[PDB]
Amino acid sequence: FSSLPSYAAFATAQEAYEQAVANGDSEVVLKKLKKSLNVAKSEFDRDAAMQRKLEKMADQAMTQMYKQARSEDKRAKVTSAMQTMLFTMLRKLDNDALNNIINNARDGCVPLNIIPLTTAAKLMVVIPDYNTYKNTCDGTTFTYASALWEIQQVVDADSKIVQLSEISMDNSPNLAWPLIVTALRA
Amino acid sequence: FSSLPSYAAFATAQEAYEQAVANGDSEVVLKKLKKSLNVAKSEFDRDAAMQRKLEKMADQAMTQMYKQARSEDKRAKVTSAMQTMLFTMLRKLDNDALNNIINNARDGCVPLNIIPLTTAAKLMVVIPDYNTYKNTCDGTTFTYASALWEIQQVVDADSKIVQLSEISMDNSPNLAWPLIVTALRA
Amino acid sequence: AQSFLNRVCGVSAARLTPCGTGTSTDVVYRAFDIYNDKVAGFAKFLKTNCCRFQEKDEDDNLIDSYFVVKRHTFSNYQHEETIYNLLKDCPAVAKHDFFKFRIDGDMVPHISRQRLTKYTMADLVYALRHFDEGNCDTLKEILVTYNCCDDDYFNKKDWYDFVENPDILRVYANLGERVRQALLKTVQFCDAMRNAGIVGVLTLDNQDLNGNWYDFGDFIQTTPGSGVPVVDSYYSLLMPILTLTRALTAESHVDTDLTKPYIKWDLLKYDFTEERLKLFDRYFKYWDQTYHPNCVNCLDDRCILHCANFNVLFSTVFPPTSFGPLVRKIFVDGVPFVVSTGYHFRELGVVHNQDVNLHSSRLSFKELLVYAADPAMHAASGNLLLDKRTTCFSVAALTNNVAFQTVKPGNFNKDFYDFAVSKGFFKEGSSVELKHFFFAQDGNAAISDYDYYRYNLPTMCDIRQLLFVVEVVDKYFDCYDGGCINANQVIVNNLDKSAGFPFNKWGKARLYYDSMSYEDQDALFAYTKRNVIPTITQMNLKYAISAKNRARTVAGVSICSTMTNRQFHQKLLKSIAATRGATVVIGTSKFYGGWHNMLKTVYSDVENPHLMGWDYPKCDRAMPNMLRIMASLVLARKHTTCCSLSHRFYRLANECAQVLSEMVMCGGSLYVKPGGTSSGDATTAYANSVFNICQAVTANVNALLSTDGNKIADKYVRNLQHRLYECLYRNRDVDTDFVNEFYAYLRKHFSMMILSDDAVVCFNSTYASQGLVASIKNFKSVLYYQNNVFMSEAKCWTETDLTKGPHEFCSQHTMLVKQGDDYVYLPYPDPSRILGAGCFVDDIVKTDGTLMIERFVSLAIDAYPLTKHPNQEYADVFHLYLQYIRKLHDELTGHMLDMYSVMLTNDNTSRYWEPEFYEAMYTPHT
Amino acid sequence: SKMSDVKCTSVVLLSVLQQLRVESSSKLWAQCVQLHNDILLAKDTTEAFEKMVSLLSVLLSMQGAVDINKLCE
RNA sequence: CUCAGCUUCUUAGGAGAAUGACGUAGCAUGCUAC
RNA sequence: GUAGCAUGCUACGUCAUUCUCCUAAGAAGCUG
Ligand SMILES: Nc1ncnc2c1ncn2[C@@H]1O[C@H](COP(=O)(O)OP(=O)(O)OP(=O)(O)O)[C@@H](O)[C@H]1O
Ligand SMILES: [Mg+2]
Ligand SMILES: [Zn+2]
Ligand SMILES: [Zn+2]
Repeated sequence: FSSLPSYAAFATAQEAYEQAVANGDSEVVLKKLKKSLNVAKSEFDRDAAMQRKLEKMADQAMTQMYKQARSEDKRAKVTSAMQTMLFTMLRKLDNDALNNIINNARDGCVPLNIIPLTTAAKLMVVIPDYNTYKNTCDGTTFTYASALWEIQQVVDADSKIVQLSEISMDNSPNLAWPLIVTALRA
Repeated sequence: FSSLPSYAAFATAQEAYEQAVANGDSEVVLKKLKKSLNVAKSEFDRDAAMQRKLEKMADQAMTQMYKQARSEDKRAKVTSAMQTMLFTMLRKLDNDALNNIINNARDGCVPLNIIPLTTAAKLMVVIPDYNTYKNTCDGTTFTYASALWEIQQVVDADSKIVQLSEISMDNSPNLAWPLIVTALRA
Repeated sequence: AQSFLNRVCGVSAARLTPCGTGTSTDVVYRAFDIYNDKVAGFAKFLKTNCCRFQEKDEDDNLIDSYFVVKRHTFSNYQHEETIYNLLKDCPAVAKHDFFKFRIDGDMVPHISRQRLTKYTMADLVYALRHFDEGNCDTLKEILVTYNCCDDDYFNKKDWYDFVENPDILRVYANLGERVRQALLKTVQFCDAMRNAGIVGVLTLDNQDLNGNWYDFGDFIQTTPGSGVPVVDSYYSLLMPILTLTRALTAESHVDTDLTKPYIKWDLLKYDFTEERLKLFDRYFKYWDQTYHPNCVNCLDDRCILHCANFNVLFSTVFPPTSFGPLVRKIFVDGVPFVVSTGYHFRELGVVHNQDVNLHSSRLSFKELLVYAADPAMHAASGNLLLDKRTTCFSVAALTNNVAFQTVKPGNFNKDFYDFAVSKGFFKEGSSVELKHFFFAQDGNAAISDYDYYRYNLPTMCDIRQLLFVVEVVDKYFDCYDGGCINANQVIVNNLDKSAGFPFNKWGKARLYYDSMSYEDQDALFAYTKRNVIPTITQMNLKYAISAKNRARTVAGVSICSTMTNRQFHQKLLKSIAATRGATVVIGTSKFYGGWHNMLKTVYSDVENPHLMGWDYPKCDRAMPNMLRIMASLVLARKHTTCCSLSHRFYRLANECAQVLSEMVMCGGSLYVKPGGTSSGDATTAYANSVFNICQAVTANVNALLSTDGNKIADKYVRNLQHRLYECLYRNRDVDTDFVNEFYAYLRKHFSMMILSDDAVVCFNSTYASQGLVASIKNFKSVLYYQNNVFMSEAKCWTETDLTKGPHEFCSQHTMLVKQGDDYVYLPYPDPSRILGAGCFVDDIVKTDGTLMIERFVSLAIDAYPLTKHPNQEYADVFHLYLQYIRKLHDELTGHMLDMYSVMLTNDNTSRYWEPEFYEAMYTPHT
Repeated sequence: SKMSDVKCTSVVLLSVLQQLRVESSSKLWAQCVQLHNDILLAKDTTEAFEKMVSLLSVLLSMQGAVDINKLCE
C-alpha cells in the first residue's frame, strides 16, 4: 500500500525512530519520536485502508462486469455451441449406425421420418444421386443405420413409381432426382 | 460538515498552529493552543458526525417515502386492473340464462359448478385419442349435460384446424392428439 | 357321528357333509373382537369351539353357508333360548336351532345356527385393516367366494396395490352391496332388540357376511320399550370399510338398487341436510352421539371431526356438481355481481358466510381481492369444459384454447464431464454412475401430473380411534407455543414469488403484501374468521433434477389464502421449527453436528433399539381428507385463548375451501381437486409431519390392540392395552390421565424423527417382535386401509445395527466416522446425485464454471462426508470437486488477466479447494 | 464408458432439437422426448444406441435448419 | 410460478467485545519555579 | 499552595482494525 504521500512520511518516521534507538536516546526523546511515528503511521494506515476498500470495490465491480459479459456471450451463441458439442460427442461415440447415417446425411441422403426399430418397420429415405443410390442399394437390399431394409417402393421426385430394373447407369439422367425409398426391416 | 460554520473555528486553530509552530517560541503557549486545537478538532468532528447522521436519516426518509409512493401507485394500478377484469368477466355472463337459473333457485343461492353446466354457450371438449372422440364427441352435433351441442371447430394440439373428415380410425395416427373441439350450444 | 349330523340338520331338508372329524370341534382361527376383564383388543384369536357344517345342493358342491354348531353350558343355553325367543320375529338374525343331544352319558346342549357364512364381518374388517401380502388368504377367499373378482385376478403383479392398478377398487366395490346390506340389517337388529327390551353390545365378530347376528350370550333384558345397542365398537371398526367398498353406492339410484337409473337431483339443490339426516337415521340410526349434518353447528374440534367423518360417507351419494362455492347475486353500485356466499363442503356440510353483503355500496382493495380470488366469476364467465384427459370434474375453461406446457431437457456441463472422465470417473463397472438427469415431458405434463389425484379416494376413517390418536398427536405437539399473530408480526421469506391465480397476472406476492397495509391484512384475516373465501390454485410445473421422470407439479396457492393461513399458523410453525430435541425435527440443521445430535436424540434410552423408517409413496395426492382436516385442527388447538369456537371452525372451513378441495387452474382451465393436501399451502411441511405422526400413532394403537393379550407377560403393557381399548371404544371424552401415559409409553418404546413424509423410528425391537409396538407391517397396514395406498419394499427399511445408522433420511445416508477424537454421524449424499448436479444444470449460464463457482463450493460442502466413505470412488468424488474448483479458479484468473490487464486481487479463496473449509461444516462447535 | 456417454449425448441432442423449434410440433416433440427419456433410464448400451439413432434421425430430417455437410467436421 | 427448513458466498447498516492510538476531565505519585 | 512537565490509573469524545451478534438486500446450493 505504498506510493502514497503518507507512506513516505511514515517510512521517514520509522527511519528516525530506528536511528534514535540505535543512539539510545533518552526516554523523553524516545517518547516524542515514538509519537511522531504513531501519528505518521496512523495517517498512512488510514490512507491505505481507504485504498484497500476502494480496490476491493473496483475488483468486485470488474468481476461483476466480467460475469455479465460472459453470461451474455454464453446466451448469445447458445444454438451453434450446442450443435458443435452434439457433433463432437457423436464423433466421440464413433458408433457404426450413427456414423453411417451422418455420412449419408452429408451427401443429402437424409431420412424423411424417424428410423423405426421393430421388424414391422416403415423407413422412408431420400436418395438425391445415382452415386449414393448405387453405394447404398444393390439389388433389392438397402443399407442404412447399420441395418438392412428391403426395398418396397421407389418413387421419383414427381410421385411416379419406378420399376427396379429401370434404374441403371445409362438410365440415370432419365429419372427426376431425388428418389424416395420406402422399405421395411429385414 | 465541510461547509459547517464550526469548520471556521477549526481553521482558526490550524491557522494559529500553522503560525505559532512556525515561530516555535514562547514555550507554554505552544503547548496550550495545541490542546485547544484538540478541543477545536474534537467538537467539530462530533458536529460533523451528527450532521452526517442527520444526512443519512434524511436519505433513508426520502427513500422510504419514495418507496411508499411507488407501492401506493402500484396498489392503485392493480386496483384499476382488477376492476377491469371483473367488469370484463361480468359482461361475458349470459345474463339471460344466468338470471333465470338464479331466480329459479330456492333462495338465490346455487352451486358454482352448475353455472357453466347450465348457462355456458360454448362447450370445449379435449379428447386425448380417437376412441374417446367416437365414443363421446362423434358427429357434427352431440349431447353433453342435457344440451344439443353443435361442433363448431376442431383443432389439434398444434392449434392446426382439423376438418371433421380428417378424424378417422385409419387416419388417427397422423393427427396431433389431443383434439380441442369447441362445440356450441344450439 | 351320523346321529349328531341328523340332529343338526333334522329340521332342514338340506344335506350336511361333516367338516369336523366325527362330532369334533373344528379348528377356527378368526379375528374375534374381544373385550373381557382380563383381555381386550381386536386381534386374531384361536377360538376353537364351533363345529362348522356345510350344506350341499343338487350337483353336490359347497356353497358359502355353514352351520356353526357350538356348545354352551346349561345356564348360557337357557339364556340364549330366552334372548332368541324375544328376537325370533326380526329378520336380521340367524335362525337358531337349539337341541339337546347326549354325547356319552350327559346332555350337553348342542346349540346350532343356520345359513351362516364361513367368515364374519370381523374377518372382513380385519383382513382389510391388517393386510400384508405375505399372509392375506382370507381377503382372497372373501373376494373370490362372493364373485367380487375371479380367482385368476390374484396372479397379477401388484393386484392389491391402489397405484399399480386402480382396478382393485372396482373389485372392492363388489363387496359394498353386501356391506350395505349388513349395514342395514344391523339397524333392524338394533330396532328389534330395542323394542324387545334387550340391552347389549353389538360386535362385528357376531355378524356373518349376509347380515345375520348369531350370538346372544352377552345380552340382558331391560323392560320392553327400553333397550340400548352399543355400536361404538361395531360402527367404528367397520367405519373405514364403508368407503373402501363404497357401501353406500346403491344410494344414488331411485329405489336404492343397483338395477335402476341414478337419481336426477335438480342442479340447484345445494342443501342436502335432510338427505344427510335420512341417511344417518337409515344406516347409523343408533349412533349414540349427536350427528350434525352441517359442521358449523358442531361443538368442539372433536365434534367437527366426528360429524365430518360421516359427511365423507354421505357425500359420496350426492352429485359432484352440488359442492364447491355457492353463488349468489349481490349488487355493487347497481351492477349485479355473482359471489360465493357460502360453500358446500364434502365434509363440513353447508357453510354460509355470516355477513353476506348484498346490495353493497363500493369495493375497496380488500373487497376486490376477495371477489377476484374466488372462482365465482371465473367459472360463471367461462366456456363449459369436458377435459377428458383427467378423471376429475372439470368446471370451466377460461381461455378459448387449451394450454399445453412442455418440460425442457436441461443443459449439459461439458467441462465438468470432461474433467470427471479425465479423473477416472464415468467408467464401466464403477459403483458411482450417473442416475440423476433433467427429464423432459410432452405437452400433457401438467395435466398428466394433476391426474394423479385419482389416487385420492374419499376415505372415511375409524372415528373412535382417530379421536384418541388426535389427542396423542397433540401430545406430541404439546411442547410448542402457537396462536394468532397480527399482520406486523408475520415473517415471509420471499416476497418475489407468485401470488397464484388470478393475482399472478398483475404482480408478485410483494405487490399484494405491501399494497394493503397491516390494517387491511387484519381486516381480511378477521373476514376469514367469519366468512369462507374460496380460491383458485394453479398447478405449476417444477423443473428439477431427479432419478425418475415424474413431473412434480406444485400447487401455487393464491395470495388471499396464503396471507391468512400464515397469519393464523405462523407462530406455531416457527415454534415447531425453532425447538431442538423434539419429535418433529423441522428447522434442525444437518451441519455443525446437527445430524449427530438428531441421531443421538432418536436413541433417547430405547431398551433394544434398531431403527426403521419410511417415505410415503405419494403424500400430497394420496392423503385423505379426514387426516388433512385433523392436521389442520391439531395445528389450531393452540388458539384456545385467542379464537372462539366459531372463529376456529370458520378458519378450518377457509383452509378446506382454499387447500383441501379447491378448484385448481391446471393450464387455463378450472378443475376440481378430489382432496388431499396441496403442496403450496402455508402449513404443508408441518401438516405432513402431523399426518406422519398420526399414522405412526395409529400403527402403535393397531399393534397394541391387535395383540392377543394372553401372551403379553408385561403386566403394565397388558393393562395399557386393556385401558387403550376402553379409551377408544367405551370411553367418550378425552382421558388425559391415560393420553399422557400412552404418549409416554410411545416416546419410550417408540422414538421418532419426523420431517414431512420422512420418518425415522428407533422402536424397542424386542417389543415390536413381541407385538407391543408398531412394526413396519403395522405401518403398511395402516397406510393401506387409512391412506388407501400400498407401501412396498422401496420406501421402507430397517437397520438392525445403530452404528451404521439410518439407511436414509432426507436422501442423506448416515455413517459413523472418527472425527474430533469422538465417533460422529456424518450424512453423505448419493454420489450420483452430486455428479448429476455438477454435470447437468437448468440455465445455459450454469454450464460455464467460472461464472458459477459457488455452485461447486456448495456441492462440495454437501459432498464432503463421502471423503471418509470406505469406497475409494466415493471420496474421489469430493476430491474431484476440489480439483475442479481449483481449475475453475485458475481459468477465471487467466480469463481476467487476458481480457483485462489486472490481476485478481485478494486470495481468501484458497480455502475452497482445501478440505479444511468443509470439515468445519460438521464440527459441533458452531 | 459409452453407456454413460450416450445419455449425455441424448441430453445434448434433445436440447438441440428443442432449439430447432421441434417443440412446436406436439407429435414429433412427444416422439423425441419419449426417446430421450427412454435413453436416460436405459441400463443397456445397444438399446440406448438405437434410440440415439432415432433421435439423431429426428435431427437429420430438419435439413434446412441444420447443415451437416460443412459443420459435421 | 409454490410452502417451509438449513447451508455457503457477496454487499450495506447497527450494536457489542478485544487490542492499538490521540484529545479532554478527575485521582495517586514524581519533577522545575516561587 | 499556584503555574508548567512526566509516569500510572478511572471516565468520556475520536478513530484503526480483528472477532461476535444481528437488520436488511443480492447470488447460489441442498432437503420434504
Ligand atoms: N417442491 C415442493 N414444494 C412443496 N412441497 C413439496 C415439494 N416437494 C415435496 N413437497 C411436499 O412434500 C411432500 C413429499 O415430497 P417428496 O419429494 O417426497 O414427494 P413424494 O410426493 O413423496 O413423491 P414420491 O414419494 O413418489 O417420490 C410432498 O408430499 C409435498 O407435499
Ligand atoms: Mg416420499
Ligand atoms: Zn357435531
Ligand atoms: Zn387463534
